[PDB]
Amino acid sequence: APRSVDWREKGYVTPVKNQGQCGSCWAFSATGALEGQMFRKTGRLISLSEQNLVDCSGPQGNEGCNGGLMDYAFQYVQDNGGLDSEESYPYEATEESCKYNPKYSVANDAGFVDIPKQEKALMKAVATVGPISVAIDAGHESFLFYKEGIYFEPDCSSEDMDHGVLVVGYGFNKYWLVKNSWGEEWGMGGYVKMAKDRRNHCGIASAASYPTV
Ligand SMILES: *C(=N)CNC(=O)[C@H](Cc1cccc(-c2nnc(C=N)o2)c1)NC(=O)c1cc(C(C)(C)C)nn1C
Repeated sequence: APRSVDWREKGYVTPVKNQGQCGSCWAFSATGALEGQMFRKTGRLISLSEQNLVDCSGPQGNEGCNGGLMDYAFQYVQDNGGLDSEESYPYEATEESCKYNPKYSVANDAGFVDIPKQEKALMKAVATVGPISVAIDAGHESFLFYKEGIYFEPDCSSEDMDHGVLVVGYGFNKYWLVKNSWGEEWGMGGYVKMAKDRRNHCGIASAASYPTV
């Protein structure tokens, strides 16, 4: 693992998206992690369908706009044998019936991995595998109103994490490079430098995973 990683400079990452008012952060988180692992194996970056996850991942456990888990999404992809592109299956910030069509699938996986709960373990996964799906405690107006700098909230938890995002790299005092799903208008062009190697700040390590590809 090096001193800094930016997986964006290497093709693994698509633009920042906006979840609307739907509470789907787990679909975005999970399509981003699948995005860069699909890039890894195939060398083509393709936008994936967050709506497909929202309408269809119920059987695995996700409650659409009421909530979900990244882990359950990858597990949908596995069980169902695919995900659709965003071309074919566009995002409507709304829960509806499943309109999956294999004739338009472009990603798949054989399950997921749960990274041990350590920041040293998180660093190394990011360093070797790609961007990783994580879950942090956004539950503060501080995070909501973040514009720029090394985000560090004095009263942030390490145990409960309410919001699933994407670690696309890290840098250097030191920071995790985090892609959110609240549009490019939020924070730093949609990204937020989260504090790194500080008693598991905002639980970023606590629940990191990625799709087996
Ligand atoms: C986003 N706008 C709304 N947030 C959620 O839906 C969160 C995201 C989240 C938080 C904490 C962990 C995870 C996650 N994903 N994989 C893993 C474990 N390796 O952890 C995702 N969702 C929840 O808080 C949530 C959803 C549920 C279900 C669907 C099981 C009821 N339970 N929780 C706690």
